Amino acid sequence: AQYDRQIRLWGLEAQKRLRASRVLLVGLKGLGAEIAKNLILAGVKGLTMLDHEQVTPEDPGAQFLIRTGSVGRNRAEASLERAQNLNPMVDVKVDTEDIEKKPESFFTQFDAVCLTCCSRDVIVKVDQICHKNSIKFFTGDVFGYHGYTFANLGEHEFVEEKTMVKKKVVFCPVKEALEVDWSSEKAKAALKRTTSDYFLLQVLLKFRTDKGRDPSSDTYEEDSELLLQIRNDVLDSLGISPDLLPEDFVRYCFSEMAPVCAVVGGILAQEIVKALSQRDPPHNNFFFFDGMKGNGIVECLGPK
Amino acid sequence: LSRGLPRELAEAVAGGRVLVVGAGGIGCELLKNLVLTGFSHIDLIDLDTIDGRSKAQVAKESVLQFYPKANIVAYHDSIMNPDYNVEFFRQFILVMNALDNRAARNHVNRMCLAADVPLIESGTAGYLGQVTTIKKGVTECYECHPKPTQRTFPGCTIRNTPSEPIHCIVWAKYLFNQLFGEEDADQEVSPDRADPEAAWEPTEAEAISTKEWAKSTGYDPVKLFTKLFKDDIRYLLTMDKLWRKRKPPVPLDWAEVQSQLDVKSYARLFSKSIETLRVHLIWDKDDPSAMDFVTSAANLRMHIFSMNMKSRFDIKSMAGNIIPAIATTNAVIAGLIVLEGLKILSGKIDQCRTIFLNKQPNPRKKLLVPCALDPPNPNCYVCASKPEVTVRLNVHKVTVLTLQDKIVKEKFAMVAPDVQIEDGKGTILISSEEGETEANNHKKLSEFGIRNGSRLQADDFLQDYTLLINILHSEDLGKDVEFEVVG
Ligand SMILES: COC(=O)[C@H]1[C@H]2C=C[C@]([C@H](Cc3ccc(C)cc3)Nc3ccccc3)(O2)[C@H]1C(=O)OC
Ligand SMILES: [Mg+2]
Ligand SMILES: [Zn+2]
Repeated sequence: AQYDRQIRLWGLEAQKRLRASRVLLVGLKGLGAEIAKNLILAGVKGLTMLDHEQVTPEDPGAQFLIRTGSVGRNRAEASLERAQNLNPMVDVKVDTEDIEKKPESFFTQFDAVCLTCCSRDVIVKVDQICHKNSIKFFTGDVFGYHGYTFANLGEHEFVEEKTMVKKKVVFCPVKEALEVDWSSEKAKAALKRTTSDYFLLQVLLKFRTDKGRDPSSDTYEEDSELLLQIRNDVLDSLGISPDLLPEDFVRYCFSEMAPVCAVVGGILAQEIVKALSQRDPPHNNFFFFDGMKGNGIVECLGPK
Repeated sequence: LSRGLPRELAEAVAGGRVLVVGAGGIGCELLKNLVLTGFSHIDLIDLDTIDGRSKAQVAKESVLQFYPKANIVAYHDSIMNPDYNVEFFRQFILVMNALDNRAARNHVNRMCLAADVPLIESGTAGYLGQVTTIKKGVTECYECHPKPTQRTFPGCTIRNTPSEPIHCIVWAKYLFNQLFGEEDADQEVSPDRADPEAAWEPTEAEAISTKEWAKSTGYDPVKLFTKLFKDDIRYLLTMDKLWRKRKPPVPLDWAEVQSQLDVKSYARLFSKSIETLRVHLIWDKDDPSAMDFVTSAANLRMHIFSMNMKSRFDIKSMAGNIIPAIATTNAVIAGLIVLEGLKILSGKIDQCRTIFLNKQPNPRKKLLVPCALDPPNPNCYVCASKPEVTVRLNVHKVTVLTLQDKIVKEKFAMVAPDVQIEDGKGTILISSEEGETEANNHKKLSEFGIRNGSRLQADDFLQDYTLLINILHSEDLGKDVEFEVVG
């Protein structure tokens, strides 16, 4: 049982691996603020908050890390002082350049990358860069009562208790997870067991691609009509009945709600912690939250 | 829509007055979510009382630093104070609990039932958590089914700043797991220099484990009293930011406390249980050497941090559901609490659910599992119509004082009880008005004619609660049991 003690010493080392990990966080809006707070309190070595946008007059006056009346300055700069005060042992850097213009060498300094408020093209490109450098990749967003998290940990090994063993779990790229072939006979069966939040994510990603923005409460009339059109185009492109996503979805997917940010940000940050520490199994590979029904569903989409 | 919410719901949130009971636990995350969601009129109260100052007032000061335009009303008196009557609770459209003290949660449950105000209850236990809604006549209340006491605390409190008294019993139970059990990072007992409140700066020479220092030492009891009760305590004093408003601890010396519940004997018991355990692992609350190790190690730490120690029977009664906390679990639960509150403010109480937070997905891929709220338990002794219980005791040995303090106040969670006998004459046993029935406290129940089958009507007018108590006389039980509730 010599291999038994090799796992035990590697299990207690999980906290040291967490305290030595550096994380990149892109997007410091409602969801990113919660993720940053949870990671900084968790004790990671460093956290880099990257956001190219500035605080707009349409942003809510009450914000977590951004002091009231900061309209005009960078969102990551305004979030620095409050984020750093959460834990002095964590060095919190601030980056203002566009994530899409960063070189590949910029990401190598990080052990994990978490994207929020990014387009589909940026999500895929960064996940491909991270897989190219063996960097753990995460993404998430919130919209109305709904939220989601995605993880791509490649070939991930961890320690789990029975009474303690080591396992391996294989993740797939986000590109394959976002374009699933539903024409197989086995896929059509899993299609009945797949939560509609996955297709809600597809509709909103397509909205963010075309409009260059997320649905807004101010323009709820025009946005909800376009969302109803996009869900017909996207679900027809995948060979699926458009009625798999009910028509009333436009009423519960607008703006970012603070309670939804806390739920999704809590689940996402804990998945990053257990991945950096390589302790406990991670969710493979999607998590979908429905704030209206109280549902938190883990789906494995991509493989096969 | 307004920030994803309908116009009518955002108005109810802006004009709605809510009550948060408890500044600790999930309260910090809950206050953030309430303010960020748009709740302007928030009342905060806890269990402490002043003559800084109270926890609610201290928490209000930190809230206004994050958002100065918040309208926080902080109370410096305990929620158990009789001033917070039903009329007080009727001011709010929603009450959210952040306490873990069972007696206070039972009280708030009864106050919200009497005020017909929805009460959101919750709990945490590591990765696990749950949220539910309590509404009179619709759902089951907090006491429809008994539930264990939540003893889930962050590692920063157990290791660095343990506010008495359960935090030391947890530290003693963590100490048992590190030395004689499955060593875990969530149950470390060493000084937590990663605590963000500590702001630990390394020294010049700084440029280790608790079980390893006992492994090479051969589990020396006198060496384990050292390092753990004097060197770790003197290392806590090097973190100066921890001792600015709270009193700092004082180390214990073995060569002094032994040369001069009992104080100096618990140090002797600490060295006796280590020698027995090293000859023999899973912690068992019915084990002789295991409970003696926890009782001695906890009481030694309770004296280091300046507080009255506790007996062995009280340590055994506690230390049941000791689960280390996970900070993200509080953030998830606090978010669900406000989500359930939005449904209540929307007039859609039927859409409320009991939500379970699991560690891993269930057989149906659900990590967060909702379920329909259960109807009121017809056998609940609190929220049912004309509730009754049966108590088995010796009417010739039980005094009125024992009935008042241990049965009606402790077991049945009444704050200010009035107890009379259903004998036609309305004989008064116990009065909530001080200066009336103190002369009865020493008398046996049989001196008032209470015999087998006697019925006592216990009224708690603050809680708007009436309980009928059937007396079953029994001379068995044993010379250690004074009473027991049937069923
Ligand atoms: C000293 O701590 C406390 O008393 C608690 C209590 C008082 C303040 C506090 C805060 C409440 C809050 C209200 C509004 C906004 C916009 C943010 C936060 N929540 C919190 C939670 C997690 C990380 C940081 C802050 O809730 C919390 C704090 O400031 O933590 C250091
Ligand atoms: Mg009261
Ligand atoms: Zn009940």
